[PDB]
Amino acid sequence: HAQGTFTSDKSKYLDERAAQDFVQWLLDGG
Amino acid sequence: QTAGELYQRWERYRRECQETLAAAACNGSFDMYVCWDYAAPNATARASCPWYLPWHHHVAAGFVLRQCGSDGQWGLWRDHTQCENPEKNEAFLDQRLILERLQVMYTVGYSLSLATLLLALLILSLFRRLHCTRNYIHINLFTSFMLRAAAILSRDRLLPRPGPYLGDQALALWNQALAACRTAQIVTQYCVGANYTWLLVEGVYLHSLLVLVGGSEEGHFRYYLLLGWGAPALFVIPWVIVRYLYENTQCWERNEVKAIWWIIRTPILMTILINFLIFIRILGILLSKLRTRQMRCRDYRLRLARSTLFLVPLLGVHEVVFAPVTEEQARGALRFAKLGFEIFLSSFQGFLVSVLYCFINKEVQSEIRRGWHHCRLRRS
Amino acid sequence: TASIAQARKLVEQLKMEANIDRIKVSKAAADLMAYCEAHAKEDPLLTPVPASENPFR
Amino acid sequence: ELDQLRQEAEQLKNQIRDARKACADATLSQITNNIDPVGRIQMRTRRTLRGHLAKIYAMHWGTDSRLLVSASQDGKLIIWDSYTTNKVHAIPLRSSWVMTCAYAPSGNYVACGGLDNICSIYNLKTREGNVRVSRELAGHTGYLSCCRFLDDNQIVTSSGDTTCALWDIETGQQTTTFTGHTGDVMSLSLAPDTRLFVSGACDASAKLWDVREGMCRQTFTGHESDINAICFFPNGNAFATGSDDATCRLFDLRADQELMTYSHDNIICGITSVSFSKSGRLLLAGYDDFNCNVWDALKADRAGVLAGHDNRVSCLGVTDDGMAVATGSWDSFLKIWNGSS
Amino acid sequence: TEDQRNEEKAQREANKKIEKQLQKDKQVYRATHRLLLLGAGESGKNTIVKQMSGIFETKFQVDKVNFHMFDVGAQRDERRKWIQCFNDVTAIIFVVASSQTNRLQAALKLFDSIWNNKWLRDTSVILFLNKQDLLAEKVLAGKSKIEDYFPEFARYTTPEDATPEPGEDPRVTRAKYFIRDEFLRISTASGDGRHYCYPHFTCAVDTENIRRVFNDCRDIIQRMHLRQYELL
Amino acid sequence: QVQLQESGGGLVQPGGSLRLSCAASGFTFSNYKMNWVRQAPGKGLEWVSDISQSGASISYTGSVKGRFTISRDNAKNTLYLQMNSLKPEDTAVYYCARCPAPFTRDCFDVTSTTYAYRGQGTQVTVSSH
Ligand SMILES: CC(C)CCC[C@@H](C)[C@H]1CC[C@H]2[C@@H]3CC=C4C[C@@H](O)CC[C@]4(C)[C@H]3CC[C@]12C
Ligand SMILES: CC(C)CCC[C@@H](C)[C@H]1CC[C@H]2[C@@H]3CC=C4C[C@@H](O)CC[C@]4(C)[C@H]3CC[C@]12C
Ligand SMILES: CC(C)CCC[C@@H](C)[C@H]1CC[C@H]2[C@@H]3CC=C4C[C@@H](O)CC[C@]4(C)[C@H]3CC[C@]12C
Ligand SMILES: CC(C)CCC[C@@H](C)[C@H]1CC[C@H]2[C@@H]3CC=C4C[C@@H](O)CC[C@]4(C)[C@H]3CC[C@]12C
Ligand SMILES: CC(C)CCC[C@@H](C)[C@H]1CC[C@H]2[C@@H]3CC=C4C[C@@H](O)CC[C@]4(C)[C@H]3CC[C@]12C
Ligand SMILES: CC(C)CCC[C@@H](C)[C@H]1CC[C@H]2[C@@H]3CC=C4C[C@@H](O)CC[C@]4(C)[C@H]3CC[C@]12C
Ligand SMILES: CC(C)CCC[C@@H](C)[C@H]1CC[C@H]2[C@@H]3CC=C4C[C@@H](O)CC[C@]4(C)[C@H]3CC[C@]12C
Ligand SMILES: *C(=O)CC[C@H](N)C(=O)O
Repeated sequence: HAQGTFTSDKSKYLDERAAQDFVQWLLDGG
Repeated sequence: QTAGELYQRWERYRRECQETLAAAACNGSFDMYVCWDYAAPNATARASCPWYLPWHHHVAAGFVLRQCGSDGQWGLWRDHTQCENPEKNEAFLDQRLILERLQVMYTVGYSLSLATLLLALLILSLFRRLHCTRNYIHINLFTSFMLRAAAILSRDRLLPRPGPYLGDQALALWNQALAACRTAQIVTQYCVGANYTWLLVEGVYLHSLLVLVGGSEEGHFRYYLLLGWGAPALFVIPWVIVRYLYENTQCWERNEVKAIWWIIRTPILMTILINFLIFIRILGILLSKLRTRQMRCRDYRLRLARSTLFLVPLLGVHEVVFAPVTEEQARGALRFAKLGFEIFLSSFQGFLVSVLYCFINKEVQSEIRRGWHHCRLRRS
Repeated sequence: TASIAQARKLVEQLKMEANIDRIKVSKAAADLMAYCEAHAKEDPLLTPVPASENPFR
Repeated sequence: ELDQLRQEAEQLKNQIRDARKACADATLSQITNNIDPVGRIQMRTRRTLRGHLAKIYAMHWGTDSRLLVSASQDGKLIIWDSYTTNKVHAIPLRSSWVMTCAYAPSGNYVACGGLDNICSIYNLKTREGNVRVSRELAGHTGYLSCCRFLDDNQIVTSSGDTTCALWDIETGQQTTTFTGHTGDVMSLSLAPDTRLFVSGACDASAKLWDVREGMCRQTFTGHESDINAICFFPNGNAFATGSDDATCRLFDLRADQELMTYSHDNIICGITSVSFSKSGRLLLAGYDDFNCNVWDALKADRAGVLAGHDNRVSCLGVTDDGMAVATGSWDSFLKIWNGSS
Repeated sequence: TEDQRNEEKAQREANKKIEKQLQKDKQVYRATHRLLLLGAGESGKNTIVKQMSGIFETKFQVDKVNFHMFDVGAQRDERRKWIQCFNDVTAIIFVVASSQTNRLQAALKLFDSIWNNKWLRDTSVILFLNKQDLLAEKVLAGKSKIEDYFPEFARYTTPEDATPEPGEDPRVTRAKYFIRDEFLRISTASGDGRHYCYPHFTCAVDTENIRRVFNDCRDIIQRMHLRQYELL
Repeated sequence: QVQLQESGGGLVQPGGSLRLSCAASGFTFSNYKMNWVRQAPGKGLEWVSDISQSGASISYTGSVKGRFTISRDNAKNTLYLQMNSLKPEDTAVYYCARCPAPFTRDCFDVTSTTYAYRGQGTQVTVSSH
């Protein structure tokens, strides 16, 4: 089923971009 | 591998670094990224990659470099290349642009399909001349597409959006949002199963009308209805039991374990394959009877192409085309573009089926024209 | 033959149908008008029955 | 031999035409110009009967205006209750094709007839509660088209062999026969006093038959095509005929010529069933083009329309008290219509 | 009133029993196919009656498929009124012989009158042409019985898509497919009717006739369902 | 009353010429497809030729195809048949017949024994002597 794979990919992408933005902010510091 | 687990692991690592500095040259500290121990002067101190990173299994041998000078002060520069995600983030931004555009696209498509299926269902229900078994299974198919649209919209709306902008720690667990997400996910999977199962039911019913010798279809109509609603429960309920017992997440949308997703993809692809075989046999019978008449050389091929375009959205033949594609090929960038066309076809399939079976149909136009003629005769 | 017998039967039938008493059109038409005018009130289709007395309502 | 008989027949027909021209005193429309018109008649469907599978060919009301018998081509004869839409009786038929049905004025007997050339009379006096063939009647060679009860012992029957018959139900033989037609005798209508009756046939002429004497008194030749239906005006003095040329014609017995022609330019389809109202002011004609029309019998204007059938209207019937109008069509539905105010 | 309630309850019970009987008869009525065996006259249709009152009924089942075939017996020759009662049959089996007054032309006019009827537009006609051996003996005799009656037979060639039976005079085959093309021209010239014609050449004694009727009725039913599903 | 009156015929020579008229009274002439029936001495009825309402659809029996000429006149209310180059096998009784239903293409029982709308007919003898 295509759309479930789509939603799973979007959720994984959101988790990954939240992780990258969190690591970026931590590197920035302050 | 969620965001709330990331905040919890970061808070646990911060508490561990605070306890390490309380239990404990360049004075090591917590600079919000990794915990630095006491460092000897004039040395390139190395820290391990911290365990709260989601990709720590791949960078477990990496080291963060930082220079400690001879005066006891930390250096300004810091090297963190060995803990970096190798995949470039700008392509992820293009992916987010693609995902947002396609999601607005199928949102508008599901809204238009929902309105058109509402109108078609009201037209079929209202008129008393059109109460036929064929129109009964069209009503069941339209109801299943309508429940599909409603379930997907509810699942999309009730899903909790990530919160990176918040920054500060928040209660990731919700006693309402997560339960609504699980309920909408179960209803969405049941409606997808009902959609494909009623496509199978209508394919088997047309196969029974064409091929079988003349046995009465009134007696075993209940079997078609029972198969149509029984099969989604049949493969959804063990999926719910496996998602409860083995792999439980905040929502059941992420397919971390593929084996739980094979029992969803198997009764759908089996259904699509059986509908494709019935599609082949119906086209063979129709080609034989249409070739038998032989009006003109261009007209029979033109009517065959017209009937093929008429019959492909009925049985899900385009879903065959996306069936061979492996996960290895899916990892390729081209699949992101391919998903847009596939979701476009799937989302507008309900609209095309509704329009073809309501507006295009001559009998429905006749009935509506007669009813409008009676209304204009009553008004005038 | 049968044809001459059929023709004689037709001639005898026309002789039977010819010597009949005939009334003028206006008198019988006025009688039909009088019947329609006299029985106009009792007719349920010409004069519609109220909903209480109507069994189909 | 043939020449003198044909010339004598032509002279007698010219004498009858000259007598009809001389007796033409006035015109019915010219003296009914000073009549208030009926106006628009809007009738609504009160009940809808859905028991038959095959097309419904004929119906007949009861004398209590309560029960109605309907015949279908699948071999089913259903006695309906008109108020509660309940099927009082369902009767299987020996012959699949039925072209006529009738209900006795006493209420005990129900007749049917079709292509089997046999009129089957069923009795409802059975103590078991099951219907049975009370008597079959087989004396016609052509197909059976119309039958109506005089009483429990006699029945007038129309067939397609250019003959009509009066049968004694007790003995089972024809009491008398009527031989005056050159075409298929489509329908008959009994007078209210049951002294005379009329027969409409495919020879574009209607006959006034006498029961006791056995010969036809009056012959009416005013139609162009086959006459399908016939019915009496409620006094017994006039009668209306519908034909395949999309024209109804109201004939008079004492004037011995046609009174009125009901025709419209846009209507080109045939006529299947005509029937008057209780008073006789409204003529209810079931046409072939999927609807019925309510004509004013005095003004010759379409007072109403009854477009409620998907398929052509086969039969039409009016109750004796005039309360409701039931139309049976070939879409396996019975529509009961009544006026509202 | 308790008496009205008791009478209404008994009437509802009788209505439920009659509805159960009608639902038991509905599958029996809708499963069974109906055939009208109609012939122009002395065509040997009694052979079809033996192999395959006013009306005669023949009951035969093939592969648990029930057929009622109705032969018109003692009826008047004026056909224009009762034939409408055969609008709802599954097929009209029109059987005429290819071999006093000319019979082929009256057969063509009768087939044209059946075909161009507005109520018979839905009903399809299966065509049978009997007496092929008598037609073959008539052609081999040398007497002109189709050039005199039909002038188009002189300027006529045998069709290429036609499959001739081996062991026959090609003049006999030419006359057979000439009559077949006459019936196809009469059936084709209308066009507006939603029905199809099935020509079949049959000898005096044949076995395959029931199989041909079964295949043609299955074709009519499948074309009707494809027409209802708008594929045709 | 629907009546049809035939006129013309009699004794003719083989290969000669003849004209037949059919007067129609009692109906609207322009709305009915009409046709011709012949009866040979010692034979039954058979169809000859027809004409539609407007006069476009014209068909013949193939034994006389190309030899006869049918023509209707709605204003003068008369059907006409022109017959030239006759044969001795064409001696018959001729019947001007009308199809029973208006506004239809089909004619069911024109060639029937006791059809009620055909005319009385005329005698044509094409004997050589
Ligand atoms: C009948 C069907 C074919 C109509 C389809 C209309 C589609 C093609 C149109 C209508 C609405 C449009 C969207 C409207 C708004 C946005 C937000 C913008 O930031 C990106 C483009 C995007 C996402 C558009 C993409 C194209 C779009 C989805
Ligand atoms: C979320 C899921 C469980 C909702 C399921 C709703 C089901 C139980 C309801 C909704 C639509 C309903 C159908 C609506 C229309 C018809 C056609 C009628 O002639 C037979 C009943 C039938 C077939 C109904 C059966 C029950 C039905 C299928
Ligand atoms: C017609 C609609 C309302 C039917 C919805 C069925 C809902 C109410 C039922 C069916 C399956 C059930 C779920 C089964 C499993 C779980 C996992 C458990 O850890 C939390 C409760 C939860 C999430 C249940 C909540 C209620 C639930 C979602
Ligand atoms: C939950 C899913 C897997 C249930 C699927 C049920 C399938 C496998 C069953 C149910 C109805 C069955 C069909 C019923 C009738 C016919 C017609 C026969 O001439 C060929 C087999 C065929 C086509 C059957 C094939 C198998 C079938 C399609
Ligand atoms: C009983 C009904 C629900 C059908 C159930 C089908 C199940 C039992 C079958 C169909 C698809 C199969 C899966 C197909 C592919 C794989 C990947 C392989 O590397 C491990 C086994 C695994 C994961 C299979 C496990 C068993 C499986 C899930
Ligand atoms: C598959 C969908 C998406 C596109 C369909 C393309 C059409 C035009 C092509 C591709 C597959 C082809 C069919 C393949 C198999 C058969 C069975 C054979 O006995 C008759 C021809 C027939 C029926 C072909 C007709 C034309 C066809 C249907
Ligand atoms: C993006 C939109 C435009 C896609 C629309 C696809 C459908 C609805 C369109 C595309 C092809 C169209 C068909 C093209 C040709 C014909 C033949 C004509 O005699 C009847 C209409 C009919 C059958 C059209 C119906 C509507 C149709 C099927
Ligand atoms: C996914 O990121 C969805 C966000 C978007 N605003 C929407 O469609 O709701």
